[PDB]
Amino acid sequence: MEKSFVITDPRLPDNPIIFASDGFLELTEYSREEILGRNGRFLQGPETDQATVQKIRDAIRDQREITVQLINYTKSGKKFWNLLHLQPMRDQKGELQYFIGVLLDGEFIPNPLLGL
Ligand SMILES: Cc1cc2nc3c(=O)[nH]c(=O)nc-3n(C[C@H](O)[C@H](O)[C@H](O)COP(=O)(O)O)c2cc1C
Ligand SMILES: [Cl-]
Ligand SMILES: [Co+2]
Ligand SMILES: [Mg+2]
Repeated sequence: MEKSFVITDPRLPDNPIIFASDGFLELTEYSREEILGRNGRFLQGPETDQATVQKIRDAIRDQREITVQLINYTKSGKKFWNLLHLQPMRDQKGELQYFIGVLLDGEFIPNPLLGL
């Protein structure tokens, strides 16, 4: 694929990544073998706003779509702003099946306005 995204399986413990796009490998510098089976939180680090992490936790609990902008880190420790779009995916039976997270790299909203 082209875009940077991961798919998780919420029917398995702690919502592991079951698919990572080529774009996600390139953006994050991790190999597919380093990503499969782990939770999306591994990209976080010291500067990640815990208030934003709570917003994500609530959206996944409530199975609601959300977009947030938060600091994430590549494998080599480079900070990037991640505009992260999380969408629940339901099957034809109305049952949660996946989450997809699409990442866009950039400080789209300036930190001084994000922090207000
Ligand atoms: C499909 C999906 C993709 C995610 N991608 C990211 C990501 O790129 N960066 C990130 O910081 N968190 C990401 N997360 C969020 C974490 O996995 C986690 O839900 C969040 O940190 C809140 O839960 P926690 O407080 O248990 O860590 C993703 C979550 C899901 C479901
Ligand atoms: Cl999660
Ligand atoms: Co591109
Ligand atoms: Mg945490």
